[PDB]
Order: sequence, then C-alpha cells, then structure tokens
Amino acid sequence: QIDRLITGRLQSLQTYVTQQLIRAAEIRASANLAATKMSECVLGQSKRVD
Amino acid sequence: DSTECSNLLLQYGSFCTQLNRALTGIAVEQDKNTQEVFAQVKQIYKTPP
Repeated sequence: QIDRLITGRLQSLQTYVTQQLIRAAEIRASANLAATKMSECVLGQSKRVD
Repeated sequence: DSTECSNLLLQYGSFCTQLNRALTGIAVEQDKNTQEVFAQVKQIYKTPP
C-alpha cells in the first residue's frame, strides 16, 4: 500500500515540476523582451516601427 | 465505456484535469498567435481600378 501511494504522489510531483519548468522558460523570454525594450526605448530613441 | 474503470480512475485525482487544462491553453494560444501576426491594420484598404 505504501509503495502504491509513493508512486502516485511521485508522479504528481514530477508533473508539477515539469509544468513549472516550461512556465519559467516562457517568463524568461518575456523578461528578455522587457529588458531589450527598456534599454532601446527609454535610454534612447528607437526607429523600429511599432 | 467502463464504469468500474472510471471508478478506479477516480482514485488517481486530478491528473486528467491538468491535461485538459494544458491542452485548452495551447488551443487558445494558437488563435492568439495568428491574430497578433496578421491583425495589425485598422481598416481594409483597396487598390484603385
């Protein structure tokens, strides 16, 4: 019984961690965009349309 | 179409719920992608004859 419970809970934890990894990657992409926008659009004037 | 199997599956919890949620997220992100790429013009212009 204990083994079966361990397996189930372990699978749940695996799923959660993987979901977190993917979401963190997307957030990092957005943060890189924000940094680029701030550097090229506040510290100077940009000529890139829209 | 197996009631006993559904009863067994109920014991695992919310695994299938997480999966449906994720696939719906992807399915809406796709339409977000196409609108962002194409819907950049406010009006519909037309070339003269």
